[PDB]
Amino acid sequence: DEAGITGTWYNQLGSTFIVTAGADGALTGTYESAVGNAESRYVLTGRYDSAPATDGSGTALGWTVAWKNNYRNAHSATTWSGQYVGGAEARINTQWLLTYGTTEANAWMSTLVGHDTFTKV
Amino acid sequence: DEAGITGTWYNQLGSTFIVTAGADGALTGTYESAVGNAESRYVLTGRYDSAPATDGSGTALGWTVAWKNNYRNAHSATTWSGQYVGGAEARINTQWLLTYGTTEANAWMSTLVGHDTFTKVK
Amino acid sequence: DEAGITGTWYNQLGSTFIVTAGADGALTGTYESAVGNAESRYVLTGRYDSAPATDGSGTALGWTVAWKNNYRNAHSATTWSGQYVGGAEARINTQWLLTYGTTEANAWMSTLVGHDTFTKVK
Amino acid sequence: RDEAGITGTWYNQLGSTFIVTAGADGALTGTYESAVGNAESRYVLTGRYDSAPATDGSGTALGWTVAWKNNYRNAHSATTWSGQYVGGAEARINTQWLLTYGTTEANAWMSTLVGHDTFTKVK
Ligand SMILES: Cc1ccc(CNCCNC(=O)CCCC[C@@H]2SC[C@@H]3NC(=O)N[C@@H]32)nc1
Ligand SMILES: Cc1ccc(CNCCNC(=O)CCCC[C@@H]2SC[C@@H]3NC(=O)N[C@@H]32)nc1
Ligand SMILES: Cc1ccc(CNCCNC(=O)CCCC[C@@H]2SC[C@@H]3NC(=O)N[C@@H]32)nc1
Ligand SMILES: Cc1ccc(CNCCNC(=O)CCCC[C@@H]2SC[C@@H]3NC(=O)N[C@@H]32)nc1
Ligand SMILES: [Br-]
Ligand SMILES: [Br-]
Ligand SMILES: [Br-]
Ligand SMILES: [Br-]
Ligand SMILES: [Mn+2]
Ligand SMILES: [Mn+2]
Ligand SMILES: [Mn+2]
Ligand SMILES: [Mn+2]
Repeated sequence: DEAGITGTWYNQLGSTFIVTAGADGALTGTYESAVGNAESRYVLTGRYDSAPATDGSGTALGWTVAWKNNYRNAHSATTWSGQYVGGAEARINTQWLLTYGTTEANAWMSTLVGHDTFTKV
Repeated sequence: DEAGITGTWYNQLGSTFIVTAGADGALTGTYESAVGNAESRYVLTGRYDSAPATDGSGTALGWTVAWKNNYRNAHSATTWSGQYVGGAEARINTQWLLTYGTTEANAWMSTLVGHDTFTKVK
Repeated sequence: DEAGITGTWYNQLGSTFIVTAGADGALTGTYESAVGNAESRYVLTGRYDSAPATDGSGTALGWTVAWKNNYRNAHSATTWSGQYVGGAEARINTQWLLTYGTTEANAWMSTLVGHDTFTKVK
Repeated sequence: RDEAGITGTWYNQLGSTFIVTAGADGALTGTYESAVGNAESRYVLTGRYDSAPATDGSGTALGWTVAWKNNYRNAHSATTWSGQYVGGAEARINTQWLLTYGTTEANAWMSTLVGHDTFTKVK
């Protein structure tokens, strides 16, 4: 929940996910990608389920980064959808979609799909 | 495209997407799904490219809904990733990922994928 | 069903899907893409549910194309996963994944996602 | 080039068993046994791979499909995997997959699951 999700996370690519979870389900923070058309930190915002099920399952969440900041614009956005899994070694397991702006002729090739797993080390 | 994106949108399922695009690149609003384990409106937040290319390319954006509100909690979240296409028939074309909370044994089946197209036509 | 799926199908991009459905679940045929790094016809192979439910549901199916023929090699492959929906205007509704060969450091950007709907027209 | 490398018996992180033969000009044929889901024993699979991959260290593109009907069960669904075979000291197949099951048109929006499987020859 709030304290478990709040903090600094790293995925398998070395990217840095700094996030604050609110009591009301909000996610806010910054994202630093180690790959792609990206430099420094980007704003992120998202939502999480603030009252998850009581059977040991994960906590559903998602967030968005638009890849524009003061240093670069990649004309694109990524959303991550996944679940937070608490425990001795907490994890956030996600799938993501990255859309970049295209003409309509090229819309068919506008979206990349992948998967990221975040840990606290 | 603050003026363009801001407003009330409907997808091909009849779901209602009410959104304000702010100066900073923020999207805020509410989502009401016509389908699924959902009732009434849900908070949404997201981001968009506030300085898109002017060469006919769409405007990249995305947003998230956690499916908990005052009526129901479906223990799930959807993110939409897409682009806004201006013109006489403005459109937001998206693909989405819906994840629901699972045990680790069942996490292989935790995520649905699909696509929604939105217009301002009621 | 066999005769339902067998034939020539077109998607919203203008691509041509020529398929034969065998009695025990086989799909074989050729694909011609109207877009991308492709020219002429490519071999496809797939599988479909040869005993679908008779409760109004679609018929699940999928197929793969590797983008190599005698004209060209694009070092990539696409898989389509969807369902055949019968009736007056038959349709095949799919989502697809296109993976191209990358180095391990670039594997994160290796796979595109999209959706194609096939009908008998165009 | 990767004909012999791809050919063999593979396992993913769920414990599923992927037995495949790669033909010299791009065909994949074999069987798939899922450790999870509405599945029992082996299912037929067919697919394609790039039989002439690029040189500068790129992986080899491939994909395959399983329809989840065999002599034991019919789950009225199909999965496609799309990914890359990577060589090296320990060969791996990294995939993303789409599982579609038959629905009514009213429910077509919830018809497709997405996930990812990584295969190796160990276990
Ligand atoms: C022909 C053609 C034309 C245009 C493009 C755009 N190409 C995408 C550009 N936009 C970025 O590169 C933004 C950074 C994304 C980083 C991802 S986000 C998901 C994953 N997880 C991480 O931590 N980093 C990665 N392509 C091909
Ligand atoms: C075996 C199994 C177990 C659990 C579930 C949960 N099943 C998802 C539950 N959560 C919802 O049902 C929330 C509403 C989502 C509405 C979607 S969001 C994307 C699309 N676009 C729209 O406008 N509405 C739809 N399943 C299968
Ligand atoms: C930055 C970067 C680097 C490398 C690549 C390679 N990229 C390989 C492209 N490989 C092809 O272009 C083959 C044809 C696929 C056509 C698709 S298949 C799915 C959809 N549906 C249709 O009918 N046609 C389309 N890219 C971007
Ligand atoms: C709400 C709702 C309604 C209907 C269904 C049907 N649900 C389709 C079931 N069809 C199977 O269960 C076949 C086995 C799939 C195994 C997968 S294939 C991809 C992954 N990788 C592996 O090795 N095994 C797994 N659901 C939810
Ligand atoms: Br790029
Ligand atoms: Br549900
Ligand atoms: Br390309
Ligand atoms: Br099932
Ligand atoms: Mn490409
Ligand atoms: Mn299922
Ligand atoms: Mn790219
Ligand atoms: Mn569901």
